[PDB]
Amino acid sequence: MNLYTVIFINILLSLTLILVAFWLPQMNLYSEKANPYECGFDPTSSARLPFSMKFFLVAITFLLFDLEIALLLPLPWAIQTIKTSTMMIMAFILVTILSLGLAYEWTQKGLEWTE
Amino acid sequence: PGIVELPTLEELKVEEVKVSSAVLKAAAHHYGAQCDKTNKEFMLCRWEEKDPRRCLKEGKLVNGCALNFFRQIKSHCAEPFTEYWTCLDYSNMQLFRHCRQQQAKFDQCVLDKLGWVRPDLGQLSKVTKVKTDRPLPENPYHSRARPEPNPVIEGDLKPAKHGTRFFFWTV
Amino acid sequence: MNPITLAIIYFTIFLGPVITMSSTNLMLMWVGLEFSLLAIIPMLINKKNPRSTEAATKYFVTQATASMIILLAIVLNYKQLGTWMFQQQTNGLILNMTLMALSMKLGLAPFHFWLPEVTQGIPLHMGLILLTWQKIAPLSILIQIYPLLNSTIILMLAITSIFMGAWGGLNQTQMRKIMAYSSIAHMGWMLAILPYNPSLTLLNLMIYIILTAPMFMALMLNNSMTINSISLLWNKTPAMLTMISLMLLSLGGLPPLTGFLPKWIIITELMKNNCLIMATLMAMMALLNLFFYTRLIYSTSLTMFPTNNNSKMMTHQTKTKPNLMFSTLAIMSTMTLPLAPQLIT
Amino acid sequence: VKRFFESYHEVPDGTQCHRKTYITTALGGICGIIGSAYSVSLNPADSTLEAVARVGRYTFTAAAIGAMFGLTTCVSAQVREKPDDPLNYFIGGCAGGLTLGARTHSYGTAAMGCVYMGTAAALFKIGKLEGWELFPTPKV
Amino acid sequence: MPSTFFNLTMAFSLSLLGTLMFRSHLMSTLLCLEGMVLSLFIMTSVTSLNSNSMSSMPIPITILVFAACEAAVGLALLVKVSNTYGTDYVQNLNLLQC
Amino acid sequence: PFLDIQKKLGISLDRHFMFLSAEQPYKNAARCHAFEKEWIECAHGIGGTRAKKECKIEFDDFEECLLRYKTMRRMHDIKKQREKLMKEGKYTPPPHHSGREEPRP
Amino acid sequence: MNNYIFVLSSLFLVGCLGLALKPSPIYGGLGLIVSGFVGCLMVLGFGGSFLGLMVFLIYLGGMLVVFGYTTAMATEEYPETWGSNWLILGFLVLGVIMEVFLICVLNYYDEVGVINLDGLGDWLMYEVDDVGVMLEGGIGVAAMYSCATWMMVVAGWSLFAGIFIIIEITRD
Amino acid sequence: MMNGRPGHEPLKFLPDEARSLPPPKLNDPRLVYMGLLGYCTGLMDNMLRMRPVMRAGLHRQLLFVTSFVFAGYFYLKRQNYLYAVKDHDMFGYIKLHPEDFPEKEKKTYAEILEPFHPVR
Repeated sequence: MNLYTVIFINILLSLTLILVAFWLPQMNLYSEKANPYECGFDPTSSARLPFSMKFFLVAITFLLFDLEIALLLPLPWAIQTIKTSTMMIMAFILVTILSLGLAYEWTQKGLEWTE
Repeated sequence: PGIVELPTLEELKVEEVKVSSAVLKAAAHHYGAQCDKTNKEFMLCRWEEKDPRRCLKEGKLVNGCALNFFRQIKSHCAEPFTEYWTCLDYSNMQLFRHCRQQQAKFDQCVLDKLGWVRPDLGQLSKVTKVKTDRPLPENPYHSRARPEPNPVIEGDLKPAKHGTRFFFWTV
Repeated sequence: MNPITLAIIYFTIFLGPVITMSSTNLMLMWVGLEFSLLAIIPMLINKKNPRSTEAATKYFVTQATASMIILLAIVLNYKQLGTWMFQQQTNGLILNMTLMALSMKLGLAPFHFWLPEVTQGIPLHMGLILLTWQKIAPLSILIQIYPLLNSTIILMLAITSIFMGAWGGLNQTQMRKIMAYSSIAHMGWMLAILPYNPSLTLLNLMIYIILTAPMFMALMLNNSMTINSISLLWNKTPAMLTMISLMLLSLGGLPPLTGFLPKWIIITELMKNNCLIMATLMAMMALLNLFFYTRLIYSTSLTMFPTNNNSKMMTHQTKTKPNLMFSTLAIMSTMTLPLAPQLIT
Repeated sequence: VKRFFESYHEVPDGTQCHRKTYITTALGGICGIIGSAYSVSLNPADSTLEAVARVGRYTFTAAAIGAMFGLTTCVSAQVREKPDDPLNYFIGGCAGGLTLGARTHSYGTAAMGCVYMGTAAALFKIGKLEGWELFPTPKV
Repeated sequence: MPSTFFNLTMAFSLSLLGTLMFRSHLMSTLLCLEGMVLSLFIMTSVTSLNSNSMSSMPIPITILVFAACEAAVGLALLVKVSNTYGTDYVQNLNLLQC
Repeated sequence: PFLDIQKKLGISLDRHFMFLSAEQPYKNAARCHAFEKEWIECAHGIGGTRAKKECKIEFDDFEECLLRYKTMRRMHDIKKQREKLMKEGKYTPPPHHSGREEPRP
Repeated sequence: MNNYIFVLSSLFLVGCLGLALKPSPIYGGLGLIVSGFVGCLMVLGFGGSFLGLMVFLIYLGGMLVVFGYTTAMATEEYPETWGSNWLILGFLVLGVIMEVFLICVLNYYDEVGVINLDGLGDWLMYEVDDVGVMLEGGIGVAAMYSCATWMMVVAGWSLFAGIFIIIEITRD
Repeated sequence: MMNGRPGHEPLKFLPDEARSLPPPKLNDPRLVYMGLLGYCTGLMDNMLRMRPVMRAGLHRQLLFVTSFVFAGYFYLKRQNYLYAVKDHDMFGYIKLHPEDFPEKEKKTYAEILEPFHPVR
């Protein structure tokens, strides 16, 4: 209840700040005021156009690695087990497999950016 | 189905220990050393007979043993125990390691009087046998009769009669 | 593909159905299905053409949706019964969703619309791997829950599978599409015999696999993707016309080929369970399947289509392509009808 | 609709002809709705107007086929005093095939539909008379 | 719990309906797949927490792992589709009919 | 399973967490452990059909424990009757159900 | 404090409804993030925090990669939100109305079926160990290291083979 | 249907009860046909590899025939065991439930009246 209360207090504080920031100062807006910024000239094309991504393979690898992190995260409770040999072997296997995948991608130039 | 049979408030009435958790944790090891037999009898009856209504007498005996234990402490070692559970109650976890001088003085008092010895590390946490006259429940799960298995067929494995008997195949 | 990634991908392709068949837990069967799908996608898209990309995309989204429905059925069963197996009293809605999702994974009608398209645009060996290996694990899952399934929905799926497979095979000229509609019809037969006797499902699956493998190998000899391409086979490999004809007739279920045996014993078991109308309709649509097989035979073997001038140079060259396992599978799929009591259990 | 189609068979043929025609029209309309949904999903129209026009045309065609089937079957049963006769269902199925041919504007389609649907309806009447199981539960 | 489980089942049904009813964006289809995954995770997790099945608590994590592998492969296929056509349009992915 | 490699080799890759009454971490019993144990003990060795026919009592008790449909119906009936009696005013709550009571440890 | 879980479930349903309605994938990822946060709150209310925080973190990373991808290649000049189309906004409000109508129908007609408003907030936590250590939800996921090593190895091989698979797909 | 029988060893090819069965005679038409299929496989393999059909690859043809006969013998023994245990289970169930399998008394052709249908 207390955490929910303080989250709501933060929400109310930030909403109050942005509300007073939008309703306190004098408004004077026209077309050139609200045109988008392109260092003084008109934009040649819209910014909603496709914008090429040179680290897409690294992003997919980040998805897989983040799930490897999710697998590795119950370790502070796993170290309390009776059969610590099995836990230690399984954790070693998991981290070694993750490292081998990273090494294979590094060898196959997947970490390098395209073009 | 049938109605559930549970005891009344008069059967559930007992002299409860109006004692805080810090006080209980201060007196924990000596309560586990002195009132061990009644407590182990109650745990044995609870883990044998799963029904809690079959162990009300043992629970009342446990409460009586705890009351006698605390009355003995109040009779003989009131002030060191009082300051000990106060210093325990200050901590949020009631950690034993924060108050060791008060623990030492309370242990000295309950050693020179009453002859009580604090249990060592690993003694209260081991499985102990216990003698009781309460009979072992033969059917604790109130299980019905298990259905009989299929009548397994025995005999020598003779060959198939007239081959496979698959349409016109002779063998 | 370097041998490291070849070993990883092929081992995971192998490991998927193996985990699915060996797994007691529904969740482990599901992750075996996930293994099979994820591992088989890169070999589908391995040629890196637009058709292969489209085929991989369609296969991925279809199998992902069907696997999500499977996972829904598993989670609902775990909610209802607290266990990880459809034991005996799981809900009929859960079982029907399981059947429907597994039929979409298998590729039988009316969930069959992707299978000729996925089979097109991929290389012939990947079509073989798909149409033989990828159906074993869903069939194993269906076989494990055979007494729980709904005969009405299964029979409807089977009869529409055989109908749509017969009509699609009748229309198509592309060899991969023809083999895919053949797969749809045979999967219809297997599903039809599934609730009554899964041993006959396994028998029909094994007969279909040992008939489909050498047909795909014979296609792989010259990369003949078309009726015309397989029609000029007399100039390229004249010694394969008889085995092509015999295997196509066995796929048609003509006696005395061993491919008549699965349809025959499935019809016999359906007659034992009094589904004569379904058996007769399935047999007539199997006759239609045999018709498009016979048209294929007319194109490749009994007549002789005109050849090209460069086929002379192809006859100048020599080939070592047909492997040792081709002839064994062709003979075992052609001349094994007298061993029918041994083939059945 | 299960008890609806079961209430089709609660009365012998040649009786409650209006009820039988209503039930058969409802069944034909349901089948036409399903077929029209499949048609507009696999082969979509150019716009929603012609899509719902195709849906309405298919539904009306199948409903007319079912209505003519039930009406002619019950009428033939009434006029021949033979409720348990597959020839009544053959006549009704041929009438439904003629309705299909009239809707599709093709005499050849009318004849083919007459023969095929009459055979199917005669087989259905034989099955309901002699206890055939279309989707039997596994017994052996 | 039963109202919550019904709402989660309806959420899965809506996400499956979105997956089955395509729009122009394959990325939106993959997002609908991920929504189905999320509904499955929440159903499995609340079932395990309600039944106190700590032995079955690794199952939702396994679901997340394999589903994230599915999403990864879907993103790679979307990369290939965009390299082929310039967009992720399922109307562009149509030339395998003949 | 379709293939019994686990039973042939004697290993248990996934057979030890197939239900609620299976092996649990730190001996934390799941809900309806006793009911599921009774159901499995009944159903073992007689087959699926005989288990469905003859262990219906154990299965129904296990299902009622797991889903608590009849418990919800009973509690809803009690609360609906109580609120109806409150609406017609011929019933008052006791103090220990209305918030002021004598607590016990 | 009784209908808190039901309010969360309704918000999850609305987020999944928007995701099904398929706006531009930026807004789809936003709706999926909100749905993941709501599901994390639902798992938090029903029990252990570890599963909810795990799915929250996983979906934060996932929708981050999805946002990068939809700015890369799955974008358009005028991105489509729920309010840009009258049909999509109409389907949104119609789905909200249908949800309210369905929960009212299940409240009235079906009585105690799946939804009971009087019984709402009574059947959230069924049974809890009142006295007890080692009860939190992360301990089972830790027991995957010991009790389910087969689960551990199939998950690890899935990630490893997935690395090889994505390299081979995007090899080009 | 026979996989759930009592005493069923899992993934066992030839259990010890099969040792009670008489083995195949080793010169019987099923194994002779298996060897014929192996020889035909060798000949077809030679013809597809564009070798002489019969006088080429004698070791290969011998290996084909030998492997076909070997696999056919062991598979035939397994199938004989399966049919034998099927008949054993059937007879045992019939003996266990005799009231569901009554011995019907077939009357002679002097008390039954078959209707006569004249062909004329």
